[PDB]
Amino acid sequence: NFERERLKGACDSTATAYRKAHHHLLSLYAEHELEHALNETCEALVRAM
Amino acid sequence: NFERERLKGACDSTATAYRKAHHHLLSLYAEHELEHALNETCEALVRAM
Repeated sequence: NFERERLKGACDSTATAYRKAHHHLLSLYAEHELEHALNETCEALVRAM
Repeated sequence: NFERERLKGACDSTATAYRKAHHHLLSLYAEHELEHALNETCEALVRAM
């Protein structure tokens, strides 16, 4: 049981780290995509407005 | 001069009528264009946001 406790602790730690890294990468991709979609296309909307 | 007076009155009248009609046409066109340009295109921005 003592050996299992620290292993479960490390498991939770690495799970949290993986979650954080995943969220960070997804955020980077979403930001780049929104910027590139707002700067390049959707221009007739500007002249219409 | 009395004949010129009513002429200038009718001149201002037809001028303001033409101006109103032009503004109305331009407004209708701009509204239709904005609606048709927002409803159809600019959809990738929605998924980006």
